[PDB]
Amino acid sequence: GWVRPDLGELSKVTKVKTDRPLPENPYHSRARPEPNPEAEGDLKPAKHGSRLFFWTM
Amino acid sequence: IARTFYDGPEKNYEKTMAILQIEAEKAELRLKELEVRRLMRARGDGPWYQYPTIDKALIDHSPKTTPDN
Ligand SMILES: CCCCCCCCCCCCCCCCC[C@@H](O)O[C@H](CO[C@H](O)CCCCCCCCCCCCCCC)COP(=O)(O)OCC[N+](C)(C)C
Repeated sequence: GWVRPDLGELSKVTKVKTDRPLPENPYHSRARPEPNPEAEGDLKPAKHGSRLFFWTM
Repeated sequence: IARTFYDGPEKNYEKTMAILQIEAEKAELRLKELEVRRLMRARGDGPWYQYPTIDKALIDHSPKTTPDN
């Protein structure tokens, strides 16, 4: 009582039910380094302007 | 002559104090900026001197025709 599969059937993506737990970290990755914190705050005008040599602004 | 052409000494005195304060603040700011630049270039933990790295959004996280990638 076997029926030969038709065209396009054996190439289907099928779901499979298993009791095997999903691996937590299959890549064996380490802890990623902490990034630079942020750029937080409100922009204020430069103190005494450019401060380049003799320029006052 | 003093009344027509010149002012009192208090004006020049306090203007000199204001100028001195501004210049001293500028000097301390320049030294602080130099130190901050040195530290940021040495460590790289600050906003400055952040050289680009490869964007991780380009990585394709899909099955790769081989289980071991
Ligand atoms: C009773 C007197 C007896 C003796 C007489 C003594 C003669 C002295 C006169 C000679 C004056 C010398 C020139 C020095 C002028 C100083 C310029 C400047 O420093 O003063 C300005 C003051 O402005 C004055 O009005 C200056 C006017 C003088 C202009 C000189 C021009 C003379 C040339 C005449 C040539 C003849 C013309 C005809 C051609 C045929 C400052 O501006 P300002 O920041 O606001 O004032 C600050 C002081 N305040 C606030 C207290 C007022």
